Amino acid sequence: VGADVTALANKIKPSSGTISGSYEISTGKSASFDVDAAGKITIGGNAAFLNADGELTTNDASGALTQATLDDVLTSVGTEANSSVTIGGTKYSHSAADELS
Amino acid sequence: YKATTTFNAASAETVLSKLEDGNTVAVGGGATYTYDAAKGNFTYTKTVDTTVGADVTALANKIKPSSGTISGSYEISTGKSASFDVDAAGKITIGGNAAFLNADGELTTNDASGALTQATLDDVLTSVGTEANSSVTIGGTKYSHSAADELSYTAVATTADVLSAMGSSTAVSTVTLGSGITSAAVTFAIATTDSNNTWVDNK
Amino acid sequence: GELTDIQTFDTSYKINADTGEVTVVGDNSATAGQYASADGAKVLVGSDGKL
Amino acid sequence: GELTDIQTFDTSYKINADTGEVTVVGDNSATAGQYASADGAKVLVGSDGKL
Repeated sequence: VGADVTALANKIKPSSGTISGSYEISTGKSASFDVDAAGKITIGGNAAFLNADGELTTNDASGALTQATLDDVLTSVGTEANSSVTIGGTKYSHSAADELS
Repeated sequence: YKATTTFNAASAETVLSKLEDGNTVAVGGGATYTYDAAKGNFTYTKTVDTTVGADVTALANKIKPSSGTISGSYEISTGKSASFDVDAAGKITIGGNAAFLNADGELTTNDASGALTQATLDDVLTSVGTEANSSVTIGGTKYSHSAADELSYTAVATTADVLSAMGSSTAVSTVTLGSGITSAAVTFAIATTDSNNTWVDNK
Repeated sequence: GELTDIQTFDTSYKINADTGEVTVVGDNSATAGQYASADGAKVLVGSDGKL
Repeated sequence: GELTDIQTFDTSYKINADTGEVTVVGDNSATAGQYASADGAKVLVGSDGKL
């Protein structure tokens, strides 16, 4: 991949391409989330928007530049601008060895 | 014979009898609070004082004692549509997590770390519309500390909760019937067909 | 006899010729918000009332 | 109706507003044991955040 992170995102997607819950989004350093996904990332009783372009932390507080998408999270998490982060939950852990400059 | 009868009248107890528009009170050079008699109650807005340049901590230390104890199920609505459900034992935490804060200038509750996280309550109070957010609030435990303005450290902010307290016109009359240097004022007729009425502060 | 600069609302005399409030309609939901000082209070059609 | 000049100790009325309590961080225990006079009171965080 060069700038086409979508290939990696859509390769990750079929490994968990179903509506599930209790997903673990550990982005940045100490995210440690317990969220749900039904085609859109959300935590119990909230929306869990995405924030901080270049830092890419998932947060329910809007910052006028929020998307709140599972594809956006997967492209962000350790695959665009994060290092040593992982998508846990559902008895797998997609750790990120390298980020996309 | 020329008898000059005086007519000194129009005190608080009679002006409030004919009132539908807004009401206000103000003491000396201090903050001014406004009211509005709606459905037998006055929609008083408890606007926390501003009196600050770069010392933002004053508003936080004024609003903290309003809820200055360990509680839970707090509602943190920052940014635009935050609507969190947060616990606070002196530290801001969401259910089962840590709920850090990051994104200075935008100031969202960053429960996912972004290398510049603090995760504490006083930083939240300074953060939530007190410095760099607009039309945001903290709910939960029956209040909504909305932010009328944000502190650019030159323009001054204020946290406000519309308690709707003080509503009874009987209490309004009593409080305006006796104060310090509080010279109040009422507009109490049609916007086209009214003026303003002040009074002596102390009675 | 018409006051150019003074008008009347449904209740009393006002200096405002037109209220002109702005309503925003949700896309994914049929409900319509308020793009005004209400700022999100859901609008409803009253009993024989306009809205 | 409060006073800044005269404060109250935890059990008494002392003018000295500050006590300078001495706590020791128990190494390998991570518990701030008391050191000043209680000598191992095992300080806990109160409901208001103070020690």
